[PDB]
Amino acid sequence: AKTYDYLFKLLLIGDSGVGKTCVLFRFSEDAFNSTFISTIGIDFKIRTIELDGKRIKLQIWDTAGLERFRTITTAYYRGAMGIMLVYDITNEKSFDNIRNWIRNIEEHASADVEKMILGNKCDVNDKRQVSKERGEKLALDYGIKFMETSAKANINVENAFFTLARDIKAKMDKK
Amino acid sequence: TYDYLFKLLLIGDSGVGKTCVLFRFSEDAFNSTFISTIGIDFKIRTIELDGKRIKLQIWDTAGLERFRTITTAYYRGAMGIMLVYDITNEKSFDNIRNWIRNIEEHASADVEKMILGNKCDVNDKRQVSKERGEKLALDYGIKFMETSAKANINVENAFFTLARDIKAKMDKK
Amino acid sequence: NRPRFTLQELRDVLQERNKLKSQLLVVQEELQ
Amino acid sequence: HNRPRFTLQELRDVLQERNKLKSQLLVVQEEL
Ligand SMILES: Nc1nc2c(ncn2[C@@H]2O[C@H](COP(=O)(O)OP(=O)(O)OP(=O)(O)O)[C@@H](O)[C@H]2O)c(=O)[nH]1
Ligand SMILES: Nc1nc2c(ncn2[C@@H]2O[C@H](COP(=O)(O)OP(=O)(O)OP(=O)(O)O)[C@@H](O)[C@H]2O)c(=O)[nH]1
Ligand SMILES: [Mg+2]
Ligand SMILES: [Mg+2]
Repeated sequence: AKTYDYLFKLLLIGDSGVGKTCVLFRFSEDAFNSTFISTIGIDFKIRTIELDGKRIKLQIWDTAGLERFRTITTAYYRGAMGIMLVYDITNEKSFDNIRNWIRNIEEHASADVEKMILGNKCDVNDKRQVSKERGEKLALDYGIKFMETSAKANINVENAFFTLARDIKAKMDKK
Repeated sequence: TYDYLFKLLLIGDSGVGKTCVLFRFSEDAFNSTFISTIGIDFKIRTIELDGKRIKLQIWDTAGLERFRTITTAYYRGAMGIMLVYDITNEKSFDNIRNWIRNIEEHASADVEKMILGNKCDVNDKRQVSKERGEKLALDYGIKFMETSAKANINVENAFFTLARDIKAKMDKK
Repeated sequence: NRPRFTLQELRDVLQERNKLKSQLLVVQEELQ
Repeated sequence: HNRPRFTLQELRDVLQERNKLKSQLLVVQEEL
């Protein structure tokens, strides 16, 4: 009856407009819509994957980046088992703000939560403002895994979610 | 599957007991906690009349003014409307005339209407005698009942009577 | 505390909520 | 109107209800 062996709660955070909802739409529905519809508060989507012969249900919560929803969104940090911190490689402010999103994680998420930084929109390289090297170095400084992704071109979206789920599972299994 | 779908609406001031009246009808339960309705909600109950299965889609409106635009949208499709006041709150009774005007501005001219004077178990705070509710309803040519969601008085009777009156009108096709 | 969200913001969620309730009731009764 | 009208608690309650219904719906949908 239970359609899974593990259930992982994941969370997407980051500035408004960086592509969190599009990343989830690509992962959960394998599609891309360029029409921007800002997220009201929070939403979630589901996808089940297979790791080590186990069924892993991913319950993925998509937060609004806009400040007016901040209190609504931060209530969902405590239960998260893995958190994607998303910025937009064409928006330097969104990258600068990753440091503040990490602070928000430290303040409200579980101490041991798995984290990953995604530099999204890596298909738009002629409007790139954040070098891949700078993204890698920031992630290195915080000891967090890093990937550049594109919801539009479908680059590293499955890789990001599969990798985060494998890191959650390995920690669970070893304990 | 059903024979007919009757869209009903509950309107009236905040706190008069619209949601508890619906809770009694749909769940046969009552709770004293006040959880004010945010905009609108609905419940479904299917009943049997004259060998026809009637699906009642019952929309439960918020009474506070800040939800007025949200709630009035639902008048247009209503086939029956309960106008609810609180027998312990004369202000809610006086506002029935304003709710009637709201029906006249947004619902069909022939919509079935019924007035409920709710909380009739709280006689130690009563502010509106039963006769005043009866006279108000008579003047508009509509039916009246005193109800109590808490004591289970006239809630089933009110909804079945409203549904039967809608069905009788409709059967005159 | 203070009013913060617009009519359209609340309406959008209310209408999504209503739609899911209707869809839920339908699949529920379809288990006859 | 861009006019603020509804509180944190009001929007949050309806969001919570919407999300809980979405879960209930997904559950009964896969019972098929
Ligand atoms: N070129 C390109 N555009 C993208 C990509 N991902 C998202 N976008 C565009 O960026 C805009 C913002 O995307 P969203 O997913 O809605 O952003 P969000 O982070 O969910 O924003 P909030 O919900 O307001 O926090 C959308 O119009 C997308 O079309 C991408 O990978 N490549
Ligand atoms: N004693 C008594 N209390 C009642 C009765 N009906 C409702 N109440 C109480 O009155 C309060 C208001 O009831 P609600 O049904 O939530 O009021 P409402 O009309 O839906 O109010 P809004 O949603 O704000 O428009 C609650 O505390 C109920 O428990 C009743 O028949 N008798
Ligand atoms: Mg979004
Ligand atoms: Mg109510």
